[PDB]
Amino acid sequence: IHFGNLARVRHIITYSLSPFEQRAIPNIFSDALPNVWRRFSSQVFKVAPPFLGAYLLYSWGTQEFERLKRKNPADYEND
Amino acid sequence: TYAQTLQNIPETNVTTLDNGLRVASEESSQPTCTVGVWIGAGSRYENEKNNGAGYFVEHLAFKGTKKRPCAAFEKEVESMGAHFNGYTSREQTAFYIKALSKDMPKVVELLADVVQNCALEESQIEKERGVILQELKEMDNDMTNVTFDYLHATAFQGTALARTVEGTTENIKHLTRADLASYIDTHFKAPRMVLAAAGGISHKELVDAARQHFSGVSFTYKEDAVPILPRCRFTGSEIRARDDALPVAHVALAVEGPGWADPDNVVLHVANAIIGRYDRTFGGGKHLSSRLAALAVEHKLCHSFQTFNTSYSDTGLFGFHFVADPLSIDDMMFCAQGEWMRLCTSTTESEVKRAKNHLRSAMVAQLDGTTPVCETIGSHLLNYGRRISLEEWDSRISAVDARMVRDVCSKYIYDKCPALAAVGPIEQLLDYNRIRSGMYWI
Repeated sequence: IHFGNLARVRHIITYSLSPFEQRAIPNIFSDALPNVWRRFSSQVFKVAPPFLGAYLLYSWGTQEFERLKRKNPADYEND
Repeated sequence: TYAQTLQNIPETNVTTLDNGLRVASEESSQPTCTVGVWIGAGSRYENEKNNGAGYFVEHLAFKGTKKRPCAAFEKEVESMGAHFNGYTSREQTAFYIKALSKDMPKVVELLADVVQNCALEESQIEKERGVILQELKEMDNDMTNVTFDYLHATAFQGTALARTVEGTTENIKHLTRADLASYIDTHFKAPRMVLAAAGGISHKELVDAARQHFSGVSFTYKEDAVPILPRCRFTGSEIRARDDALPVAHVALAVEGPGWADPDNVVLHVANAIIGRYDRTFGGGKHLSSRLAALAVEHKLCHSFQTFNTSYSDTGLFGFHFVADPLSIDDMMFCAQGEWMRLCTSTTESEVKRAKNHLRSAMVAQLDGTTPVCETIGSHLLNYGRRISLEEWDSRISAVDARMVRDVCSKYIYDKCPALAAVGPIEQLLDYNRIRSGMYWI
């Protein structure tokens, strides 16, 4: 029992139509996509950064490791 | 025998005046009577800018005419003991009088004087404007009508029928002597009117007195033609006016109706006769024959509920309405939809047999007096184009059987997206989706 004791609500009217009188995926270009982009923009500069900043650290550590495996001719110039 | 008492009911005389008006009446041995004009006008015929006029007009129809102003008009009627009443719906308006048959003619005169020469005194309007404005506030507190309005508002959303008979607040605040005048001059016309009457009146003495005050003739062919209205589109949808501050909740649910002319309406009625109605003051209580009523009682599901088949020229609304407490809305609705499903899938001969008798008794009671008869004549013509006698109705009702009730209800209810309106503390009633699925599988 949870429907009926939820909240004291007053003066809000809502309107909705049967699923059969409307389109499932409507206004894909006029509304859908524009917002997909909108949402994508609002976040990139929050998420992307640390992830990119990770990639770098990954690349560096990786390449440096391989580098330290290579031989330095400056150990054999003498003999 | 019942059968005979029906055949012996005098006929309803109908003759058409060269101008298009139709005069009809049923003569009885009664000293008193009811005569009136039933019109094919109303809010539906209105538009966004004049919505409410037909009502504003109703408010002035009695405040006197040109030939005899307010004081006089009122005084002249009261003094003869006649009762003057009238109304206006979405597709029908009417003004009628109750007086002794002896004054049948002086009455007819008065009527004609009202529909044809309403004063529309510039000074009266500004007063009735304040009056109507308060009537709206009083009606705004009658959940039952606030609900049916909303029901229409959405069932026919975006169309002519989605309009309230009283009209907008603005519309009433600004309508003009002109707009009102126009409405009358545009809608109140002979071909769309019916002078009906019942009591101790002679059709002749009536029709004669008719030609005398309803003489206005038409020249062009347009004036003889009744304009067909652009039809209204139904829409499975919901509108929820919530206010937990109200003590009870009101719910109305419906599918689109067939419209006056369709025969199925008889079966549809026979159907609602089965589900019927309830109200906490019915003494039958738990023994009532109506399954929904019983559950309502056994489980305290609601304060009242009613089934209805509101018809219109080209459409209609077939559904139900109930008032319940915030916490019993769901079970109530649940059970209700159950019965509709029961209609479609498992009606019994026993059920219909009864429903029929209840219906027969219903039609007969609809003609209990002169005003009610006159109201039936004024309507049958205006809607069916003629008169359907109890003798006929009965035959159409007697022919209904289970197998038939099932097919029809299925045809109009099963798996249809319904229109729903809820007002009050409706939190427990929820989701259109859910309600939509209550529309199939008993």
